[PDB]
Amino acid sequence: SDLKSPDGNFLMHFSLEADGTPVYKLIYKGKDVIKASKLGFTLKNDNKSLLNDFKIEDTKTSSFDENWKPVWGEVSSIRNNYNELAVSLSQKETDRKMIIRFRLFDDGLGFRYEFPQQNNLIYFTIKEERTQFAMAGDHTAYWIPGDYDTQEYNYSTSKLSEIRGLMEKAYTKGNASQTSFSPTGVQTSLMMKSQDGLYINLHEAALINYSCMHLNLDDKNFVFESWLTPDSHGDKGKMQAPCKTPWRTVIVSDDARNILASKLTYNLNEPSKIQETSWIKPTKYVGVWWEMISGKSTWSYTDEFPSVQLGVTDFSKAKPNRKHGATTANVKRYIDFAAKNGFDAVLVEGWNEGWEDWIGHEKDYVFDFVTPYPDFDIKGLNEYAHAKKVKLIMHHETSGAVRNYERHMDAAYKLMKQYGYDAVKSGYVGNILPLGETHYSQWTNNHYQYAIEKAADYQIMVNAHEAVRPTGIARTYPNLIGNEAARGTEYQAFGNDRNNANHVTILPFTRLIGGPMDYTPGIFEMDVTNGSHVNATIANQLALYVTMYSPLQMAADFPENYERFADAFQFIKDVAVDWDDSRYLEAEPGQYITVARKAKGTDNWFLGNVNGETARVSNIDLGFLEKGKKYTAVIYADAKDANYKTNTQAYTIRKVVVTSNSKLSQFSASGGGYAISFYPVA
Amino acid sequence: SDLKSPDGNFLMHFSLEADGTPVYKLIYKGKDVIKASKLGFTLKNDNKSLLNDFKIEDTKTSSFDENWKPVWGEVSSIRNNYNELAVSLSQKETDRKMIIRFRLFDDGLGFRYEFPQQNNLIYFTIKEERTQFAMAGDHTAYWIPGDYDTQEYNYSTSKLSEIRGLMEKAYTASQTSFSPTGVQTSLMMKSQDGLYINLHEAALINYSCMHLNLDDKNFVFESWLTPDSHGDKGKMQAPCKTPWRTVIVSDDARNILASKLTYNLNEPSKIQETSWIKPTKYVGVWWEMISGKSTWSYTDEFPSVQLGVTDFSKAKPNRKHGATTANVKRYIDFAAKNGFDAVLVEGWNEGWEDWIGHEKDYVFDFVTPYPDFDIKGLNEYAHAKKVKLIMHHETSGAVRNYERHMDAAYKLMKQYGYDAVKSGYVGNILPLGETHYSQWTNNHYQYAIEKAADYQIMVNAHEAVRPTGIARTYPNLIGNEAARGTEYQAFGNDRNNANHVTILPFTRLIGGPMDYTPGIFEMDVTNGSHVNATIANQLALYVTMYSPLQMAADFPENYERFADAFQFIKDVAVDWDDSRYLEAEPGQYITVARKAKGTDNWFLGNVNGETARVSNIDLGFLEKGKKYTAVIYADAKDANYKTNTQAYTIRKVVVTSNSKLSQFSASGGGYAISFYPV
Ligand SMILES: OC[C@H]1O[C@H](O)[C@H](O)[C@@H](O)[C@@H]1O
Ligand SMILES: OC[C@H]1O[C@H](O)[C@H](O)[C@@H](O)[C@@H]1O
Ligand SMILES: [Ca+2]
Ligand SMILES: [Ca+2]
Repeated sequence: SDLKSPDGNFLMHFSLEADGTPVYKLIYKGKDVIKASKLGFTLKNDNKSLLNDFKIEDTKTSSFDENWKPVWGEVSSIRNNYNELAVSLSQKETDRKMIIRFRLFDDGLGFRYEFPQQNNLIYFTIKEERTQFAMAGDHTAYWIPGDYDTQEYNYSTSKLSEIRGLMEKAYTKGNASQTSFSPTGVQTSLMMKSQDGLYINLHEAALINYSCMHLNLDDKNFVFESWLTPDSHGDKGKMQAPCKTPWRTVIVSDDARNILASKLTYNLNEPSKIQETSWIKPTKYVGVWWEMISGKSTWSYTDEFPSVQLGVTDFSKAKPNRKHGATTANVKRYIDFAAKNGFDAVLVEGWNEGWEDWIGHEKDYVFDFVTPYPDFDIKGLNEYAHAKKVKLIMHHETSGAVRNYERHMDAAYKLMKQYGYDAVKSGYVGNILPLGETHYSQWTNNHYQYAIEKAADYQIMVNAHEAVRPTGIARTYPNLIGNEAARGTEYQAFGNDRNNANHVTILPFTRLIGGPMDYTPGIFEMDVTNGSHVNATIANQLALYVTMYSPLQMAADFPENYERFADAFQFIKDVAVDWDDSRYLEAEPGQYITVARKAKGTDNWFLGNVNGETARVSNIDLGFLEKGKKYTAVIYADAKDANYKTNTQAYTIRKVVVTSNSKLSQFSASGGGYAISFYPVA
Repeated sequence: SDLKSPDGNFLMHFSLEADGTPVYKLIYKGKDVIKASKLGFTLKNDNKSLLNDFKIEDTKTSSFDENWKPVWGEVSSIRNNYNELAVSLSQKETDRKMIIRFRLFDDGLGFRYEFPQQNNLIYFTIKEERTQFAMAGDHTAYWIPGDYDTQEYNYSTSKLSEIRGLMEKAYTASQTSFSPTGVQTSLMMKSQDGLYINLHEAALINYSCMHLNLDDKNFVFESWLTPDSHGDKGKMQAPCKTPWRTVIVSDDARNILASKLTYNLNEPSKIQETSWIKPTKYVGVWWEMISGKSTWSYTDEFPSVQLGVTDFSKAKPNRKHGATTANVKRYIDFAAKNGFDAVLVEGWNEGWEDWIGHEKDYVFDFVTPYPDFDIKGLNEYAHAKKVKLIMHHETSGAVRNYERHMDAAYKLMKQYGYDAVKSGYVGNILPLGETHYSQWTNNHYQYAIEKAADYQIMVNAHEAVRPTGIARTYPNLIGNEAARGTEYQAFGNDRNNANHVTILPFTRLIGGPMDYTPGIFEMDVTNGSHVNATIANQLALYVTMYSPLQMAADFPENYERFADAFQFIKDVAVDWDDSRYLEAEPGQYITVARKAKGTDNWFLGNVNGETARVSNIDLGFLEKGKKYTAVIYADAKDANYKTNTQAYTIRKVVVTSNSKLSQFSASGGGYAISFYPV
């Protein structure tokens, strides 16, 4: 009945109500974090469902404590240490079996349901999951609207009781694809902060063969309930026993830093299924990208036609619109910039026929993922890159046409291998075809998984924009080196409200739980070609290489902008992308994050701070340094009058020798931050 | 504005109503066959649509007369001869362009719509096509219920005015009807004054399958296309065009069956080298399962199976399994002994335990044999006897699952020397809400055929959309079922009406051959169902149900028992330099003689409906001044599809082009004749 974390700080009580409803409760340092919360499912075409009338048939406890080494990560080694309670239930009248498995870590709780092979539950359909998380009160939440098709929203900070009233404002419209569901519906990872100072995160782990979980708030009693994503037919999981749900996670601490530090989500995913992983490479890149995003260049080659039909349109005879970004000459310039500056790769978007019709047409045969435009020399460019020790990153926008991508996928991945591409950035902009499907159903989640597994067979890394938000599956498939799956830097170029200045102080407490984000930091020119204003300072942009953890790190700006601020650019050149250790020094969701990281295979550290709406002086504890050593520190900081709105390019650079006993104090501006390199003195 | 067939028997008048609605009319030998009929479309999210307010902006006429050689067919050479009127319309207010292209042949009319590249119509969605066929009167029709998911119905013969009343009875895994007066195409009719009229379509590509909805007050049919999973009836992008709509008409029913208009309206072959495409006579491990004797499944030990998890090597064999090495070898031996090309095997691969009723995604992998099926040995044994196996790919409606496995499956075929596959789509197309005949699913069938062609594989697709002549363009599509086949003779209920095979050639076969699986000699099968035919009927089907792919569906035992009758099945060819329909009346009888390709040999079959009848035929198709040995395989005088199915006679006689034959055919009976030069 009762389960504890290994350190004893968590207690989880499992019971049955009089009517056989399974309920759990969670206590942290003697305080309620999850009050009495019901568990189970409403099934389609089933009067009784799996909501009640259970009896406990068996319970089993055990303990686990091992370490494992990630391929890439924030630390060289991760501890997986929990106590487990497995409750075997049996329903009266139907005699159907459901197991509820709980794991309690020093970071909090994971639980899932399991259906063993049995006689009276075989094929079934989940109409709604009925998993609750009853809150102790009217917490502050850091939240985005519940949506079946996009996560690309600015966060709101409010009380639970205020979500309803804010929902209309927070639910910004005119995304390529978006579908809300409730006036009090929110996505996960959801971050909260109680009245009395607990940090509480609700999420899930190992989202496989199952629909993405959102949460619906009952704002009278402060109870969240699992709200899964409907497929094209309205169903919320076509199941076959033996089978099991993803884990539901409640990560909790009285120290916000421990939320960020937690590996609980990854610990609840299966160990790596990739045996030899040396082909998987953390990457720093530039690309022909922001040019199109910020309105200077096009993905398209020609404007001559009302629409294009691949295999019918003859691109070699079309009039070039002369705006195309992905020309041989332009791609060479980025390759030269990358090779000069120690970057691993160059993304190119708009390389392939079809871009004329990429957005908003609900077009099936939109791309073939193989045919270059006439002005992009695929063979020449990949030879030139390889001779300078650089690779191109393949881009496979699907524009929502999932079958079309599946049918081209093997030829596309083979083209990659033929030219020495080893990573692909995929996308899913637009409604999923055929219309009525959603981005995060069981069905579409299966496609993202299938793309990842097939890529693994080719030794290809995947970075998937507009896919379902991650849930720790990179442990199992470390070739998943990124997703977007949240509001990235691209929105800083899309006008409207761009990104809130404190955006990057929330993403780590929400979106980053489950896996890294391809955020595309490093903007130095904030007033871009199409008039949009990037809401950040240069030093904020440098800090992101540490504060937005990822094995895949873009420097998104143009070569000429980096040339203009070459001194600041040094930090982007110096910073690592993979780490033997990470130490969160300060963190408060929506306000600030400060973190230092030790570059893998070295004694070097890199630190960043990102700061929200309120300018703030931080006092930096340098005790993470090694004792007895002196380090050359270079501090890239906001000038005292820097500001994300009106003074974005004002920064200072200074060098100072420090030890583990040195204290540092630094002003960060509004939407600002700072970055620091530390190299031992020789 | 006016168009005529090359022979002058057809006149087609195109006009616009006062309000700009485009209308057509068709006249055959001075008699109205299509009265004034509207054309155009209702578009989704479009107030004006494409119904009216057109003006004729241009017209263009031309003529075409060429011959082409089919890879396989009823004749060695086919004439494509038509006059064309292309009417270029322009809508007021919108300025949108729509071309209506008409081709008028001696056999009747084809027309389609085309949208040229234009600035004010690019991406659009068809909510309903509004193509009409206004009838001259209350014709007799030979029809099946309109359905988005199956065509596996018995035909009904009735007046147009009686369809409504009969529809409850005619609508008796996956089926969805749509109207009390909805019917499928090809739809066959006969007017009270004796005209035979067929409505159908050709070149169903990148478009939704057309049904017809009858207004039974004014006798007007109107295109009713198949909705996709989102309810839509065509996601279109200009430049684009519809399939052709066809009105095949003659005062002689035999000309309907002879017509090649359907194929003539499809693009010429896109397969350059075609010698790998081989008309095929086959047997198979098949009827055993369909007639309740054997299973597709290997084990009954488990409530359900999960491929890659269930260990079939350790499961208890149910021993009912049809597709064992030993059983397959029996059929291989039988085929090689009897000069058959191939053996179909169903149930060879893991997953059959859950094939039906579960709406299961990962249902098959199309590659993993059961433990009792030695794939390598069996294909070597077959090839050593100069026989091939035919691959079976039931998808159970899980289309994405088939698409994902399709390259590896086609490679496995190539690896073991399979060159033909029988595919299936039993059950609801996944995800639920999709239909079998939507634009979306039709795309998949086409994709499977074009991909097969890249691998030099032939396709025979059960439960696919019914054909529309696409085999001219992709002649590796050597069959579909896509209608009620012989399997229904084993499923109890009403089985197949005795006159079924006298209607299919006037309906289903327009557009492409059917894998009907004839040749049943034992009509009272293991599960108690009664096949409604005589033996001589079954022999005639090798000629009267035209197909490059011909099964002898019964068990080897049963053929051995009636070895004398079996000789016809062994002798008959499967590809033809000429065909002559000698007698034909829909729902009553069909008699046809075909000249085996490359030879001076002929084969004739008659099939006969509910009413016993004496057939009286002239053998003047034979070459003049030569003598032939004829063997006539016929019903005994007391044969009967219900109570005396195995009573047949065999008689030999020398004939010439001046010989006449008179031959009794029983109820649900028929006769078959071989003709070899002296
Ligand atoms: O593929 C075109 C674009 O699609 C999406 O908004 C991606 O997030 C973006 O990074 C990419 O450039
Ligand atoms: O694949 C299983 C069965 O499916 C369908 O009913 C077919 O038409 C039949 O020939 C086949 O045996
Ligand atoms: Ca995006
Ligand atoms: Ca069938």
